[PDB]
This record gives sequence, C-alpha cells and structure tokens, in this order.
Amino acid sequence: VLKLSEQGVLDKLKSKWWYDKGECGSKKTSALSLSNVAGVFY
Amino acid sequence: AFTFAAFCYMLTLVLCASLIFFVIWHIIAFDELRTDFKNPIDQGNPARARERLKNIERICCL
Repeated sequence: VLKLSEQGVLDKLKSKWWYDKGECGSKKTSALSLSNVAGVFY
Repeated sequence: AFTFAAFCYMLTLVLCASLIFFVIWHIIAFDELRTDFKNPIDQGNPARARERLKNIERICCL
C-alpha cells in the first residue's frame, strides 16, 4: 500500500474512477455584462 | 447568447435595408434614363431639349 501511494498509483486510480469516468466536466467579474442590458439594445 | 457580434449583425441588418433602397433607386433612375435614351432623342423643340437636359442633370445630381 505504501509503495503504491509513493508511486502515485492510488491517486491515478482515484482520478480515473472519479473524474475520467464522470458524466460532468473537469473544473469572476462583477462588471456589468451585456446580458444585463440586452433589452435596451433590442 | 447575446454578444457584441450579434449586435453588430443586427445593426448591419438594419442598415442593409438602406443599401437595398439606394440600389433600387439607382436602377429606377437608370430605367428612366434608358426610357429617355432608347426613346427618340430628337431635340427640335428648344423647350423639349431643355427639359430633357435638366432631367438628365437632376438625375445625375441625385
């Protein structure tokens, strides 16, 4: 177990069975965005 | 979603109607010019010659 942990095997298996097989993805500004004032432009 | 490019496209869409109007005016004026040209260009009447010349000048200025 310890040798595997140092070799990084367990972390790789973690990533594989948690993220490399996840249905979902892998992974800011308060300035007003154009979506807030779209009706004005329309 | 709404973005800068979409607004540009909307504005160009609104402004291209103006270009369509301008070209339609062009072709109408040139159809009138053809009606004047292909039709007999006799200028025996001074009044008729003056009227035709002023029409041509007006269309050119437009």
